[PDB]
Amino acid sequence: GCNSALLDPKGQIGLEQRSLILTAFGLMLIVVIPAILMAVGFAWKYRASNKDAKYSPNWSHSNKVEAVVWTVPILIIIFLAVLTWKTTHALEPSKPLAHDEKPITIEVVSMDWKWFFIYPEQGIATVNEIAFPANTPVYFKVTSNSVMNSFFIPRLGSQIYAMAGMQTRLHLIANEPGTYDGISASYSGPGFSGMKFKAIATPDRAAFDQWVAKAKQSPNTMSDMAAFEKLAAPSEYNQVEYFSNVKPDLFADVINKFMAHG
Amino acid sequence: SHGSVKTYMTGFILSIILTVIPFWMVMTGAASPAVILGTILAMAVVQVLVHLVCFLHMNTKSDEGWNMTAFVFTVLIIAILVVGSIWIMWNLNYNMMMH
Amino acid sequence: HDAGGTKIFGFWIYLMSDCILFSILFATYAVLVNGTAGGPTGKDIFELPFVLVETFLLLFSSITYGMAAIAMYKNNKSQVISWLALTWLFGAGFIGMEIYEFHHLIVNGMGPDRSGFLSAFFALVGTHGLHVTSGLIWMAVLMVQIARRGLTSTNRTRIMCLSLFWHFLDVVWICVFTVVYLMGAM
Amino acid sequence: MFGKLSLDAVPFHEPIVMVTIAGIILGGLALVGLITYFGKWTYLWKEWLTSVDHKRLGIMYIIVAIVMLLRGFADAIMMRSQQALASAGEAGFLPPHHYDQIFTAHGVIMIFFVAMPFVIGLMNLVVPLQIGARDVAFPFLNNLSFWFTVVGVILVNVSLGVGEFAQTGWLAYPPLSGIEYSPGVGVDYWIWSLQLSGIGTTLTGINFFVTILKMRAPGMTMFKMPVFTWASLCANVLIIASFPILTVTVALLTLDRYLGTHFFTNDMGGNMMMYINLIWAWGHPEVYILILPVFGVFSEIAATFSRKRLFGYTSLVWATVCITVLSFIVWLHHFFTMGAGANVNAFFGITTMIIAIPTGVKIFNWLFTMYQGRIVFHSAMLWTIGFIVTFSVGGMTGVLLAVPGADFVLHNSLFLIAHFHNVIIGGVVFGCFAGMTYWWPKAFGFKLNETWGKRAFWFWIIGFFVAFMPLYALGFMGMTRRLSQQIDPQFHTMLMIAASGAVLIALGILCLVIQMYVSIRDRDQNRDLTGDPWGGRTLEWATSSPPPFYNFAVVPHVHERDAFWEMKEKGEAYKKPDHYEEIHMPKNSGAGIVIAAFSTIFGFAMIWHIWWLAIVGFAGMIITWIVKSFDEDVDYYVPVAEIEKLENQHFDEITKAGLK
Ligand code: HEO
Ligand SMILES: COC1=C(OC)C(=O)C(C/C=C(\C)CC/C=C(\C)CC/C=C(/C)CC/C=C(\C)CC/C=C(\C)CC/C=C(\C)CC/C=C(\C)CCC=C(C)C)=C(C)C1=O
Ligand code: HEM
Ligand SMILES: [Cu+2]
Repeated sequence: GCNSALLDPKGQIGLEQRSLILTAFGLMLIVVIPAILMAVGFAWKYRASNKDAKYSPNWSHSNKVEAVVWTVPILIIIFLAVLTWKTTHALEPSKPLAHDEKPITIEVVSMDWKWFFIYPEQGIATVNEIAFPANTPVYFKVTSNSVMNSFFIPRLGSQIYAMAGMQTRLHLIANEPGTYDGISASYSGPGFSGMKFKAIATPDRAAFDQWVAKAKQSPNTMSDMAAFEKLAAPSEYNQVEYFSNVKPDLFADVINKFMAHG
Repeated sequence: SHGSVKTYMTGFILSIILTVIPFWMVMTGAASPAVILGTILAMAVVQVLVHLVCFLHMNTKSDEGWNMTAFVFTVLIIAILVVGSIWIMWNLNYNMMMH
Repeated sequence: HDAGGTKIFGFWIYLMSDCILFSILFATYAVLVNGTAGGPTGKDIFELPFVLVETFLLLFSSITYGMAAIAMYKNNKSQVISWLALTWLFGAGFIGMEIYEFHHLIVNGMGPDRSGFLSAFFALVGTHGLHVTSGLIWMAVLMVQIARRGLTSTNRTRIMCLSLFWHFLDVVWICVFTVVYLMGAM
Repeated sequence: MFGKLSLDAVPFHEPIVMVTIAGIILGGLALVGLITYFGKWTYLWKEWLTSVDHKRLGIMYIIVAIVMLLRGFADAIMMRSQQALASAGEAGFLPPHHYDQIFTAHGVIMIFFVAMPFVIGLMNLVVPLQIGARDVAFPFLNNLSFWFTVVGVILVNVSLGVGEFAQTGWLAYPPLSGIEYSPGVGVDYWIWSLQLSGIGTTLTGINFFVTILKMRAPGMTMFKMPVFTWASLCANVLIIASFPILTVTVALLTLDRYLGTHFFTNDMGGNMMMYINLIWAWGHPEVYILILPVFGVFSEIAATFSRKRLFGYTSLVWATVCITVLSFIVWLHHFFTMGAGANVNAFFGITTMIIAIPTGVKIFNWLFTMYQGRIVFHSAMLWTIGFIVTFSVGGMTGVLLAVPGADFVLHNSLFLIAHFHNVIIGGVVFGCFAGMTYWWPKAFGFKLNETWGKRAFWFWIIGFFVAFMPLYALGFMGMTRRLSQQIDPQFHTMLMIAASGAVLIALGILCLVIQMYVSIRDRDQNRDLTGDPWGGRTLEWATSSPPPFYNFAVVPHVHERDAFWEMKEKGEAYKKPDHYEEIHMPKNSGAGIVIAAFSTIFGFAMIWHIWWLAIVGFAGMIITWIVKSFDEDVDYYVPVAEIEKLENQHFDEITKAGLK
């Protein structure tokens, strides 16, 4: 699908992701197309019913054919392996992005069948919805409050797992303003179909400041760990929620619920 | 598990040494943790070999030479996992920290 | 027709499978060794004299089984059942010390239900103890079979396979004392 | 009478589960009444249930496989229906509670009970007859392995009517499957269902690795065996190395669940990641444990119906050995997204991509077999050409997903199920049907019906395409695994196309039954009276129509790589030996099924927390082991009267066949 989320992506990371995919495909085609083609070709030119064919019943070893049947696949895999080394080092989710900004830090908590988001530098949190100005690196810290999930925004870039008692790092960027769907890509129990969130890429920094302004006006607040545990109660298809105040270092406190340090 | 009895008693003596030395080495604290670890590992692998020679009578002839190729094979596989695992998890821990 | 040969080869291959089974628990104890949760560590619960006496009992057991096998190959029945009785008594001493220590642990709130370290410790050492008590059962049933049937073909092949098993138990214990107890007590 | 077990463990409320249970117990009543009408009880007992014949045991292995394929496909069809409906804005009929059970059970069955026994049983059938042996190195072990597989199946099917099955996916990820998050018994069923079954599989792997080395016929150096034995040998090696890992991982998890240990828990020191690392260390060998035997099959067929010698024999054996080795250094690629750095990922992605050259050499040698042959278009070689075409694309997708930067997007998407379905259905199921159509005359004396089999193959291939090739596009547009509700509508069309293909596959499977039926109904006209219904090449074809309980009356002596063909060529292929000799053979035992019954009781008591009966089960099982070691009436001798009788029969049939 050309209009796919992966084949028409909007973040840089996904952009090189797709370029990688297509060069790998067009590299493997060179020995998989001839395979099928020869398969049917021989199936027909050497059907028992044929006569003009040359039927050699004892041709079992040609060093030429062995050479060329070992020589092309080795070359292709050399090239792919070099590409894989380079790209793997060039797209580690835990690696800063080279751009003249200050990345916006977002903290991601995988509550029972919900995505919790904390903006610490802004003192707000939202349930099932985030926003960040396009053309600005976004630094995601990720932890699971319950069972193994996977944070993923397909049309923007890469996914990353989410474990309880551990922190994970991802870096993404959006090349065009719009709304993108993100989901949990690891099964996590009964309401796994409702772990859908919407991520906005505002055109300007203004609109971003306006969305922060909006969140700043909510009647709710996440200040005690009591409210965290109140919200984390099992639930499904949660409506998008905003919170005014936020216990300063609450991400760390969650992670500490399971005692990690070092 | 059949051989001469003299061989079995020699193996007894060698293994008695190759046990007694590490324990004195570690409980009294004779040298540094590096010499300690080196010597205990070395001596362990040497006792394993001594048991597999005198006590297990492991030859390169029996069973068409497949008793050994089996053994060696297992070793490699163990090396592949025990080390591999240790590596993977070790890394996976450092990349899960509150950096 | 020589079926004992293939029986012994197959037991060798099973023992290799067992070596794999054990290496996995070794890797486990490696990955969760310092995974205590504000609890005891290897240096605080391991008393080494105990461990060394257990070792020497097992080593003695391995030697008496070698001598039992030789008594087989010289066609003595009483000799075989004697060396076997002795081996079984030493192995019984081994498991007796092991159960004493494990119970003294759990009765002081240090069972495998307190930290991923104590859990892996119990896994490894109990996996070894289970193999050893299985060998104890095997040894007793084979001994009564020997006493009532003599040094027949089946019994001889069975002695050889039990020999492989006992020697391998001791070989795994060398590693268990080198990597768990010693490397921790350090 | 005790435990967690209650009258409130059966879905009394459920219209769907309860009708299924009623129908299954009615069908059980049905087969029982049928068998006791005929009076085939004693016959079953003394010929099939207690048999130590690799032929009989392989047949029963394949029977279990075929009859659980039905449950597997039932679950697949239901899943497709639920999805095509939830895409359309409809509630559907399968809540998550059930839906998740369904996908867990389906994966488990199709990997452990359909795929595994099919291959293991074809091995059991044809490997001893190929190496020129009378039986396997360990008969009673074969019996016991089969019955451990049966205990596992009985457990995974009891879970359906009493209690539930794991809602965690087929590999039971730790945190979700712990006692905190999944308090119910579904994981426990999963735990003893495989463990017990595993205790069998391992033995079977050990069992064959011995045979293929020790019990060969004199004159067949290892570089003369037929390629199936080579591949089978490679497969056995991997089983021995691989299944201890699964044993210990499931054991640690049952410890976590039953005694409160902290191996993979979240608190108190545990580490979940280690589980994900360990199980895939077993998981990735196992796929190979399946692709390697089927590979052999295709080779054999490629050489039989193309009617020339396999190309690149040495290269094929070295390919399979390299695969065996390299199958232990690629498991990390099943969790590239769990955080490990760039170096671990790069290394393991390389090592996974390096696993491609062997299989590519394999398919090119297969192709150059067909190159200048005479291709007879039998059902089996249709299956083979289709295997080449399908598995090519499947493995290409796989290679592309072995590049970590791409796995970053395509992990767990429908691309993953597309690819791994591709390779399994393409490479595995395709070849197991190829193998049954190839070796059916050697097991019953008649040939399957060609028309219905060709129909089955065409439906299968077209339906697999129209089912799964929309999932490549779907996983490309973001749809992930295991969703069941309020599915995004922009996935509707593709999904509604997928279900269509599933229907097609049903027809193929339906064809299969018809293909079987009209064959047996008409068994008295379509017989293989020589023993060689295809112009074969290997030793199995030198035996009788349905071979004798002892494969050969006089162990053959090999001199070249294809034994039977060169015999057919010198002018000396059916040469009655001069004096026949008593044959020493093993007896039939009812002890194995008894160990297995005690094991079933033990597992079912462990799953419902009935401790006295779990104790009685273990006790009885070990006790029975200790009592079967006492009795020495374990083997008998076949006299020369019977051997002469049977071989006179077969050589009469042969002289009549060369006669007309
Ligand atoms: C039949 C079973 C089977 C087999 C044989 C395979 C064989 C391969 N598999 Fe697949 N796999 C199989 C069933 C699965 N795989 C899986 C998971 C999996 C993953 C990780 C999953 C993820 O991304 O999260 C990768 C990268 C692959 C790639 C491969 C590759 C490269 C091979 C290769 O050995 C095959 C490649 C074959 C080729 C390429 C033949 C064509 C070659 C030609 C024509 C010559 C050209 C030469 C070159 C291109 C070098 N597998 C999973 C996980 C399921 C789950 O997640 O629950 C399953 C079940
Ligand atoms: C979520 O789970 C799932 C669903 O449920 C919602 C689906 O419905 C489905 C539908 C799937 C299917 C219908 C699969 C297709 C099935 C096929 C092809 C049949 C397979 C054929 C076989 C021979 C299976 C092998 C059977 C066995 C080994 C025996 C198993 C024995 C069983 C199940 C016994 C169960 C007995 C009971 C429940 C008795 C209960 C007794 C009582 C309630 C006493 C009450 C009496 C009083 C007086 C109150 C499944 C299974 C899925 O797992
Ligand atoms: C009749 C052909 C088959 C169909 C239509 C089919 C269909 C499916 C579907 C729809 C899923 C889940 C898709 C999703 O998660 O969105 C699935 C999962 C799976 N299938 Fe199949 N399948 C078939 C044959 C097989 C075979 C032959 C195997 C042999 C291994 C197999 C093994 C699996 C496994 C392991 C899973 C994953 C289970 C899980 O993740 O919970 N399937 N199948
Ligand atoms: Cu894999």
